[PDB]
Amino acid sequence: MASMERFLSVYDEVQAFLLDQLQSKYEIDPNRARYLRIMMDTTCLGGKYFRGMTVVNVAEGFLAVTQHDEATKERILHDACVGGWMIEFLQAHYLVEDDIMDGSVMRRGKPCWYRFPGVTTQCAINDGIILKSWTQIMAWHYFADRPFLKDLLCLFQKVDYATAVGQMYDVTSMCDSNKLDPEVAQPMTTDFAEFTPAIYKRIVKYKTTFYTYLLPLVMGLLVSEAAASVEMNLVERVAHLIGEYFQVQDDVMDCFTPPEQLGKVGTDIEDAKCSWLAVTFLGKANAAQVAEFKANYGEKDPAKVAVVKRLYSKANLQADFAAYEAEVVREVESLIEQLKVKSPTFAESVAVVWEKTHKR
Amino acid sequence: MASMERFLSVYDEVQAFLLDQLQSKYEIDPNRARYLRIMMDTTCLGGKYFRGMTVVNVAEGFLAVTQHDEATKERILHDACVGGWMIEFLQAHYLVEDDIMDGSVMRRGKPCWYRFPGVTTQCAINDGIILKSWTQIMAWHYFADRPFLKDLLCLFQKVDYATAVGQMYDVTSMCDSNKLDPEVAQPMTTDFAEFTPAIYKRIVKYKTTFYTYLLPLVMGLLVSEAAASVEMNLVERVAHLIGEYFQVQDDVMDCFTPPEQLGKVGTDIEDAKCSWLAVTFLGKANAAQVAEFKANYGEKDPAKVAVVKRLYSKANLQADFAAYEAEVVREVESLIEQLKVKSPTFAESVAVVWEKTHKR
Ligand SMILES: CC(=O)Nc1ccccc1C(=O)NN
Ligand SMILES: CC(=O)Nc1ccccc1C(=O)NN
Ligand SMILES: [Zn+2]
Ligand SMILES: [Zn+2]
Ligand SMILES: [Zn+2]
Ligand SMILES: [Zn+2]
Repeated sequence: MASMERFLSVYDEVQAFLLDQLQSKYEIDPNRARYLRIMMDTTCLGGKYFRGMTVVNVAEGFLAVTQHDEATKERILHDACVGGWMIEFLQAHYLVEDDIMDGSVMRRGKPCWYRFPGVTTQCAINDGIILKSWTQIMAWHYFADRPFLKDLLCLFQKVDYATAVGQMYDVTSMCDSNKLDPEVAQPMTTDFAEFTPAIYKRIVKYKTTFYTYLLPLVMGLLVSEAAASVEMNLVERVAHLIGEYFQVQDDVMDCFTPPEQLGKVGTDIEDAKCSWLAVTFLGKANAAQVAEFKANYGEKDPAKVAVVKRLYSKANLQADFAAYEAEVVREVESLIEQLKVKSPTFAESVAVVWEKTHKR
Repeated sequence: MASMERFLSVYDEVQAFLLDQLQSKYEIDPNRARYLRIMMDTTCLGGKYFRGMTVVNVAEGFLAVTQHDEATKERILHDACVGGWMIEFLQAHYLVEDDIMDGSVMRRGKPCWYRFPGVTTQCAINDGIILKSWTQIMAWHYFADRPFLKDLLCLFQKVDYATAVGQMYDVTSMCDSNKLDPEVAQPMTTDFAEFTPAIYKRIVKYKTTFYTYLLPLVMGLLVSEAAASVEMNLVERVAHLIGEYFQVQDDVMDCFTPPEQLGKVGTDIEDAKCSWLAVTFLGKANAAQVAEFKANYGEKDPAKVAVVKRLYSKANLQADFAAYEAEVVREVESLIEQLKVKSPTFAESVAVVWEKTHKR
């Protein structure tokens, strides 16, 4: 069986399980099941499945070097697929809620879920809640007797919580820290003093890297009973590194990738986000460039947004991006080597994860 | 130590733990810790703690009839307090998200969290996410080596998921089921055919009873290692019963309790909710009363809202409420008796829970 065919098959299995359970146990009616089925499909399907398929790829790597009965290979692959779907549904939860929080319009060339006419914000907030709740149902059902259940649920919780804290760091990145106050409406920074590489790194570490890279790699190790083939501090190090690079690419595309190709209209400039471009720009700008940036950033006026894109465009940020890229290539290749001391297999999966990231 | 003093003390402990953890492990800064501290206080504190204190009361009941070392009594009481706070934070999550979903204004005489000037919807959605995430952190930290950890986390998940499904039943209660469709903007019912006692019961079972009554009673049993002193089917039966009664009281107050005493302006009529009053009214109305209700319900116009309150007011719904009340008294007293076959203690705690409900 090709990996993706298996993974998609398991989607249909898990869907059927969750919807059947809602009928036998939760008194649901056919029509509300249908709404939830459509919600699931709409929010979970249509991506590349990178996160979920990484769990499967990591487990296939170990299968090739470990002795097992055929039924045990099938159980491991089925558990890798379940776990990969947990991650995909977790991502779905955050995309639905983020889209609502950020007033987003489109995602992937289609309207955000909350914007569907028969959804609305009132239902979509709860739909997003349900998406994450289904991750737990999956785990307690498919993994009920498994040795790794405890470790997987603990890992998933820590990853979820890091991700929520990263959303907080992200949405507050354009405020001055010393002015955060629930009682007082929050003004945009005027000094941009908190637009630094270290602050940027913290936002991205927490908002994306844990769920996108750490969790799929560690989940693959757990369903394989292979956590002893790695040094976990190295797996954390390489996940945070590759994950940062991924987000830098995403920041640059928000600004410069045509909307029809990006799948949405990028608004990081108007939203005053602490993006890689803003930080890198401030890190090399002269005084008049910093002042022009300040007069124009975080405004909806398209003329000001164009002034920002022009400043970025003339500041030779491609050079800074290639220098960054070169350094990440260098460091990820060193970590991959440190990962061979214990597992060629796992180091190769990390290599594949890097290749898929680097060359998109 | 009085129970409430202990419970409040443990709040301060748990708060300190979560905020310290955010500093040592999650790279938080003092200012964002302070925002989260204020958020926690604002959303978790200020109620009666009924839910959390039930866990403590149930565990105190068992302590009085079970032999233990004093350190073991202290550990049980501390675990009951932690678990009670998990429930209180879970309720906080749902109140924050519900308030956003329903466009609520006030809760308990203060603005809803999302309406604070330095919060907004963008941050409050995520704050609510964090509230529930903190329930998990509590459990994995305080209960890490406890025998009941697995059973508690499984119970809490099922309760959370039931509650989300109940929010779905609630927010869609005024739509015709056969017209639910994410693609099509949802019209209000015109026939009210789905405003039935059985449909009402399903909404309330799921939206309130599991977290308000089932979970505190079962959590008390689990931290006490006492689940064998009960027949779980009876504990489910009595929790769903008392919980329904609680929600009927809440529905009647939304309509008839003065705003300054209710702590908010009740809008169930304007929101077209499937309330006890609407259902009970339709269950006795003549044809002209049903038609007047239909012409007036689910509208913001205060004159129409007054027409609805007038219809309810002339339909002798107090009689139906006393008849309901009498039947619930009767049935809960029968269940309490069935609960003595195994535990006087637990049956008394259920009695107290009922007294606190019935006489508010
Ligand atoms: C078209 C494109 O992909 N990028 C740019 C265009 C204009 C200015 C800067 C960049 C850039 O990448 N900066 N790092
Ligand atoms: C003042 C009050 O608490 N209740 C009513 C007032 C007017 C009409 C009906 C009721 C009622 O309770 N119905 N069950
Ligand atoms: Zn966002
Ligand atoms: Zn982006
Ligand atoms: Zn609501
Ligand atoms: Zn109410």
